[PDB]
Amino acid sequence: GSHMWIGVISLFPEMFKAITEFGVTGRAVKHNLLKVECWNPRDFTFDKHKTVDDRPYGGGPGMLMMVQPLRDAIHTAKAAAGEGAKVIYLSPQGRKLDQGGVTELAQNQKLILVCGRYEGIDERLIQTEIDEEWSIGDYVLTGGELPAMTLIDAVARFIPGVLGASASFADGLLDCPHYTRPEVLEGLTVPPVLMSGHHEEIRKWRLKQSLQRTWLRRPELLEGLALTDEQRKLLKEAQAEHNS
Amino acid sequence: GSHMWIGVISLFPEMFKAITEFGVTGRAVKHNLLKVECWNPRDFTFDKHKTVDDRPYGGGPGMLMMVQPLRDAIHTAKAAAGEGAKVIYLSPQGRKLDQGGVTELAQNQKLILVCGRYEGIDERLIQTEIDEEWSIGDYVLTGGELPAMTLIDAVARFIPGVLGASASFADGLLDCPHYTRPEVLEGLTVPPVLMSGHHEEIRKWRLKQSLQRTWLRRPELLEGLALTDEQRKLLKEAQAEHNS
Ligand SMILES: Cc1cccc(C(=O)NCCC2(CNc3ccc(C(N)=O)cn3)CCCCC2)c1
Ligand SMILES: Cc1cccc(C(=O)NCCC2(CNc3ccc(C(N)=O)cn3)CCCCC2)c1
Repeated sequence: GSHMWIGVISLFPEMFKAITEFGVTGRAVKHNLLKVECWNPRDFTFDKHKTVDDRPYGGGPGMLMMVQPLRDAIHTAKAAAGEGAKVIYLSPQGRKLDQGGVTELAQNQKLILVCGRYEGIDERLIQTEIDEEWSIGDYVLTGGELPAMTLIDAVARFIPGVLGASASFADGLLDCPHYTRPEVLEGLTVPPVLMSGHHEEIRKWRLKQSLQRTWLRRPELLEGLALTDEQRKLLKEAQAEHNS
Repeated sequence: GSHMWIGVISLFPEMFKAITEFGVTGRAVKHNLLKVECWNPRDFTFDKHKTVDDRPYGGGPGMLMMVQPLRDAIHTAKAAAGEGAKVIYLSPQGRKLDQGGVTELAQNQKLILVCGRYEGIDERLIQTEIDEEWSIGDYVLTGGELPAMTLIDAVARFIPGVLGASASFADGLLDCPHYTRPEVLEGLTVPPVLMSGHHEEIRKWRLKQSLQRTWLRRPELLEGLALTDEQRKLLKEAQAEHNS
């Protein structure tokens, strides 16, 4: 159905095996629901030593991605993608990814993800080749590959058939606690409601737990929500119990 | 020197090749600055079909990590780590990772990272086995492996010898623009200051650019900082120019 194609520009394409060969995403690739295609700037070099880095104007330590091999790799990916491919640059300077952002990105049938190494890429390439800049969080990594892989995994969950944070009606809340066998573990028992077989009591317990957990751990997330009448009631109950 | 050991619990240990075999982190592993050791709950199963999932109490769709194989894997990792290993569970319900959090985690000589699959792990395991809960961002992935890999990469940058977001004195600000060859690219020129050879003008330009970029893209980050006199001045200059 709404299958997705993701082009990747990376000096380390074999890193992407972590998502293309394993788990739910691996199955998505095998079943042709998701296609990940990689281009390596090293393949676009022409000097004997296949140089992919270059010195920064203005000095300072560190190197940057060499423009020519990276530019040529991007152009080749764009040509293969055809029309409509959104080109994304992953860096801490980008729009912070959240679940709403994931759902926006998942609307695209084609994406090209540019993964930098070293200290960065030329600002003029960002101006001329990149459509959107995204960050997976406020921290610094050794390359854009893990961020790209994270984005791919997050959007892959929205492709029909692949499956069986933020935005019942619990979208926007933290997940509730989960329990499986055994009934008693290190003296700790499963909440009896979960054994009751009472589907409505269980639903309300889970929703109440999610509201309580969000209130205690991430109260700022609650402010972004328009709680339903039921959610307002269950949250009040949790707060009263917490205060008791 | 201050080398780091990271134990990992994962159903897909081969995913970790993405960080142990490539780039800066790959070199860190080869040079014994970083050691990543994996235990797979599947190896701790005893039934013919090596079952690693189990049904949730209370019903609902989805499965959870089976308790016994996961618990046994964790205990084995803890025994190997010896004393002082901090056990971390990666999920959206955890403390949000940022660069300050990375620096806190990097203080640990040993970490054990628990990577879940399916819909989660038993809440009582979180109570009894986990020291800290961390999230790499407000989005949902298919497993805890990419978050674990992200954390490892982020902390690896702090191990001496491995190298040559948030918290001069530019810590806390977004990165400045970078330029490399050629001097003119698609009609776009490198800022002349970067060619001036004037080290102090270049330093101030970069700092001003970082202040401007942080103000325009992430103004909330500026509020968390106590700007130096120089930073206050350069920010004012950037704001005046933006308003002109
Ligand atoms: C605030 C600050 C201060 C100092 C340097 C930087 C900086 O941007 N350094 C360059 C890092 C680099 C790759 N590493 C990444 C990529 C993406 C993400 C993410 N959070 O999505 C994290 N780290 C280099 C290759 C191009 C992309 C960026 C940022
Ligand atoms: C808000 C919300 C709503 C609904 C479900 C969940 C949920 O937690 N679902 C389970 C996901 C799972 C793995 N996926 C991950 C792991 C870590 C991260 C991260 N951001 O660090 C992201 N995704 C399952 C295995 C155990 C760990 C958690 C969360």
